[PDB]
Amino acid sequence: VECPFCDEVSKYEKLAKIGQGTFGEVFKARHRKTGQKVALKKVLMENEKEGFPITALREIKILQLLKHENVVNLIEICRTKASPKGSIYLVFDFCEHDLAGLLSNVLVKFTLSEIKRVMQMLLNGLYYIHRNKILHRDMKAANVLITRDGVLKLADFGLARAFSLAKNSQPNRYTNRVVTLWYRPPELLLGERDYGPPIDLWGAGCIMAEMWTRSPIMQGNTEQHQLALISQLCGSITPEVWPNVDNYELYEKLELVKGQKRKVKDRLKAYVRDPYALDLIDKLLVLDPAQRIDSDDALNHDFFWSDPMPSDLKGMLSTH
Amino acid sequence: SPLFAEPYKVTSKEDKLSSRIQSMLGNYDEMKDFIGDR
Amino acid sequence: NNNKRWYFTREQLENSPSRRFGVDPDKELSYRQQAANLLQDMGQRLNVSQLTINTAIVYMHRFYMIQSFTQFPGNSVAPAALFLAAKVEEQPKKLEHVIKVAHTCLHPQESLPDTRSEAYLQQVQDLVILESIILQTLGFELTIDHPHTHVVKCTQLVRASKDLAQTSYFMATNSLHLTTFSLQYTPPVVACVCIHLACKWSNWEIPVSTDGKHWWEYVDATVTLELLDELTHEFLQILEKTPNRLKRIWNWRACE
Amino acid sequence: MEPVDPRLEPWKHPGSQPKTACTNCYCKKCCFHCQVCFITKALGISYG
Ligand SMILES: [Y+3]
Ligand SMILES: [Y+3]
Ligand SMILES: [Y+3]
Ligand SMILES: [Y+3]
Ligand SMILES: [Y+3]
Ligand SMILES: [Y+3]
Ligand SMILES: [Y+3]
Ligand SMILES: [Y+3]
Ligand SMILES: [Zn+2]
Ligand SMILES: [Zn+2]
Repeated sequence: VECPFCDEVSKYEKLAKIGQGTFGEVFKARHRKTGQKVALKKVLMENEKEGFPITALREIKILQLLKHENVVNLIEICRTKASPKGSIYLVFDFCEHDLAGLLSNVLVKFTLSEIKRVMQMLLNGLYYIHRNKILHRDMKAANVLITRDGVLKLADFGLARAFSLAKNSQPNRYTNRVVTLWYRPPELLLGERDYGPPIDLWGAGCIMAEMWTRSPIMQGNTEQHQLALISQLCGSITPEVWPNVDNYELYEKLELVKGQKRKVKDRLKAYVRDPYALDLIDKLLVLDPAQRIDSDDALNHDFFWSDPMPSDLKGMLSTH
Repeated sequence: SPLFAEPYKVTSKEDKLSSRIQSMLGNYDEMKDFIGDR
Repeated sequence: NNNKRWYFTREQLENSPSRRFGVDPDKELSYRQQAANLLQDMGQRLNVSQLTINTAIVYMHRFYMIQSFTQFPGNSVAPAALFLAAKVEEQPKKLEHVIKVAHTCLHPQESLPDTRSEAYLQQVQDLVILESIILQTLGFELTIDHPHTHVVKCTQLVRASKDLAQTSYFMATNSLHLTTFSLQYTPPVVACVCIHLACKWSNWEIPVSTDGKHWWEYVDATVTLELLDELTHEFLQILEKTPNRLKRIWNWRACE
Repeated sequence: MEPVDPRLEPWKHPGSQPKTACTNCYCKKCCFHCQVCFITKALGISYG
């Protein structure tokens, strides 16, 4: 069975296992001939039902479209000769760290100037993916990569999809359950199915605050718990701040969480310090997605035009 | 002003290509309205 | 060549996998047309977009550039291709529903084996498998561009009539069914051929642009008149080779 | 056989199922009913 366009994974030598996932999940590797370091992600198929997971097909279809500096790059898709099963692997350019790990390590240090560039790179990635009608849908520290050279990359488009620029007609019915709990926007937690770019931007805000807090700022145990935390931080969700939020079937479930005052800047004050930084985190963590700032305008916020301007990430990456 | 004038009928022909496509599908003005739902 | 990977010249097509196992050039052309036929039919029954159908038709045309009709029958691949195309074009149909529709089209009299029979559960496997084989053979290149896109866009830019614009889109679909143009010319060019063709059937002449450029020069740069007439000729050749029935019922009656 | 706005995102596309059932007639009219009818009836191509 010829397969001129689907090279066998063997061409890659598994150098090590990335993180602690499944047996043969993510693998670091070297091209047996160029020595090229690449990351091997197996298309996990426990979703053995309807054939090749559509969710996978999307990731791949999307990865091959998005070709931008701040977007992880898909090299090729390899296979493993099958018999009693067959597997498929995605070959990515290997990336040294993830924002999750760097912030976890009590050792790594960031200068306001350095954060500013991490952010400016994140938002630039988003703006690109969003301008190509693509929603990430899985925003979180762990999926924000940084290379040895200090370049940011948005990763894991396994839950990503296209979206429609339909200011026009009929509302869109996109998949509601998406985005890890801790980085999920209110709209989704209320059942929203006609969301768009603003969901990634709410993650962008949860992340930005992490650069200073060094850990997820809202860690709910349940979806209602999450909503409670969000309320305690961004304020009670009411039609006052969220025009027409009443209509959400699930809203009638917030009844008891109704008195919080927006404490965003206050609670993050002790960590951020910088004013404009407190400002953009405040504008990204806006309850009504329609009033929430977008990638473009975030990229033109004073936080990106005021001393200290953005500097590379050599310092932070200080030999290790 | 528009970039293109409107298409105009050129039925004065000695065009083998047209004759051929005609003998295959039939007269366009006749069939034309059956093509599709609308 | 990555942009040229799935494009072949007349000679290259002159020798396909199928040919290798002794399948006459024409024999293959029919297997292709027939596959298109079943794909379109199953498509309308599953009621997926014509976009999905077009996509599957190409997956199928490219597929038979690597694999042979001898080892993979059209009636087996078609259902898998469509099932895939449906997921790619974001209008996914459940595996069962496709299986059923296929059974219906291929076995009109018989009845849908029990969703518990080995006969059924067996093809659910065969389909899922042919799927992964289809994916691997296309080298996971799922995004397809069809002439339709350029046909619509162009007919609008030349203030083409309503039905002329419709006839045009109609040919674009016939090019995917009746020919291998999707393996020889880029969509933009096909679209030009489709339009050129319709105007020939309807005596519509598209005047030169107020800037001097011909209409097609706004679709693709590589297109020329010579090209248009040549390809239109081949498309007619293909049409004239089908056992074209119309030529006989062409005039006598209508109906209710 | 029925033009669609290229600008439309894939999932926004309309089904391909013609608006009216396909008859058993083989006339100029029914021969252009839909794609399937044109291919099978007018041209005489079939997968069975
Ligand atoms: Y994930
Ligand atoms: Y109330
Ligand atoms: Y804006
Ligand atoms: Y007029
Ligand atoms: Y008409
Ligand atoms: Y019409
Ligand atoms: Y009409
Ligand atoms: Y010839
Ligand atoms: Zn009739
Ligand atoms: Zn019909």
